[PDB]
Amino acid sequence: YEHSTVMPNVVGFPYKAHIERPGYSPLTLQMQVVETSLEPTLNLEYITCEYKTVVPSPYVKCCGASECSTKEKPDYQCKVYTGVYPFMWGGAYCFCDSENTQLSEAYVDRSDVCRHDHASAYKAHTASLKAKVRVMYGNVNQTVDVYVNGDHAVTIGGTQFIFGPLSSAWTPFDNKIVVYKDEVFNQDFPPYGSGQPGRFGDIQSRTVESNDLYANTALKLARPSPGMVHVPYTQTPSGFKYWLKEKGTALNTKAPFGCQIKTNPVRAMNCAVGNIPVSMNLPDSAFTRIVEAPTIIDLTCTVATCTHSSDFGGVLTLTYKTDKNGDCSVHSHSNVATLQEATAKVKTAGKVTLHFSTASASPSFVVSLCSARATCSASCEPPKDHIVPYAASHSNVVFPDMSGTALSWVQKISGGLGAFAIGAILVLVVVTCIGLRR
Amino acid sequence: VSAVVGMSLLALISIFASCYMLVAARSKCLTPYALTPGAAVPWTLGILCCAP
Ligand SMILES: *[C@@H]1O[C@H](CO)[C@@H](O[C@@H]2O[C@H](CO)[C@@H](O)[C@H](O)[C@H]2NC(C)=O)[C@H](O)[C@H]1NC(C)=O
Ligand SMILES: *[C@@H]1O[C@H](CO)[C@@H](O)[C@H](O)[C@H]1NC(C)=O
Repeated sequence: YEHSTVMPNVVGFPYKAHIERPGYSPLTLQMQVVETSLEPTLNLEYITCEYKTVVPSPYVKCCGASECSTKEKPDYQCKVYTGVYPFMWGGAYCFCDSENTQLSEAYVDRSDVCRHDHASAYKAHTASLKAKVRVMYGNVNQTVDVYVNGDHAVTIGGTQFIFGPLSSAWTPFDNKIVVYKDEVFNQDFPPYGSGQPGRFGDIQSRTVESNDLYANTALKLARPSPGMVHVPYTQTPSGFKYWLKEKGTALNTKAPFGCQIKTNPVRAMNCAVGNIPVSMNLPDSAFTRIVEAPTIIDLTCTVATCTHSSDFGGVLTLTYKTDKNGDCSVHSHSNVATLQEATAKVKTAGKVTLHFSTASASPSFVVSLCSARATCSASCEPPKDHIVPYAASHSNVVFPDMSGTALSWVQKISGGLGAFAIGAILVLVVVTCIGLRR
Repeated sequence: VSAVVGMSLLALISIFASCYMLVAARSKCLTPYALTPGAAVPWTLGILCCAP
């Protein structure tokens, strides 16, 4: 048998599914989701890490001249200075008073811990979803991992299940993201080769093992002070450290729907949004024939007490008569109230008790015990506790039944007004007719 | 608050319309006797509808 159903995507919310085939007893499936993982497809475009400045010892030439050629190194800066008189601990370095030259050079290269400490940037795309679902029915109770994409068919207990696709295409990650250790940020980044000094992206590299590098840090050289040997250089500090100082607000403390964001791989979990369509192909061995199943006649329902809350604070009693004891399937035909137990223990005594949860002032719903059907209406009282630590265990509905007290008041007020209007229109009609007859 | 105000306006307009239409019906029923020279309305119609 092929059947279809829609399940709300809330972690921990139980779901009841009813299957009815003529000639066989109805079956109820208990389905639940335990964890949902949403992962997008990423394509790395570059990474960034703190840098270092390599400056070799200066070249001092006495009684001569020097001239440095350009090399292919990132931000290589070289210069030659004339008229220098270097000094050391012993004494003067050269006889030549004013015919000395000094060649200075420096460049920038990635730090030795770039491999271990770095921040990568990524571009987002379409995102696939994976979930884990617990299914129980009869003697079968098992959890399976599924790909919610409309493709992954799972065989449990000789039964085929297909899931998805999701009804809403919503992802919390924006087009451009930045990942650092355990944090993700939805901040944009400058393109490759267009970085600016003092900010993010001063040092650029395609990958961690890449031999090429793009650098822009405004390395400037200066003339050495007289009577000393040194190289003076000015440079804007690393942008990576500044960004780490003022990265902003992380996505982990900002994502809507209470999604838990974790890295390696970059993904979000427990995103409560939308609903999943499910389709199942069931074998015939899992059901029960009618003539083995008890026959219920003259089913009447009543409500013991009702207090709408996130708990199961509502109990009702069901009355019946059978021909033999056994096990039956119990279900509720509306989302206004949700039952707790799927299988009912039927016996010759003729009385059973059930629990349920609801969120309406006056709920009315149709209950089914095996093949028999009855109606239940109730009046509930609001709870006294304000804050609870557990999530709600009912569908959010607040609209009262047509037979509730407030709607009854509306009804008789409207009926009285309508009766008055009908009397008035009848009087006007008869008056105008007797007038027109003249 | 929106539901309460809407229901109140609906009830008010209903009762006002019914009353105005009843008054108009009475006026249209009792108009011809005022136009007839002489004569007078019967006391039955003068009791059922307030006749000057
Ligand atoms: C020894 O010192 C003398 C200077 O005291 C050096 O001679 C100079 O050489 C340069 C190179 O052409 C000339 O421009 C200067 O005019 C020279 N100075 C004098 C005073 O002649 C000499 O080169 C030094 N030799 C060594 C081996 O260091
Ligand atoms: C189904 O199996 C799981 C795994 O042990 C267990 O935790 C759960 O209680 C079982 N369900 C029922 C109804 O026994």
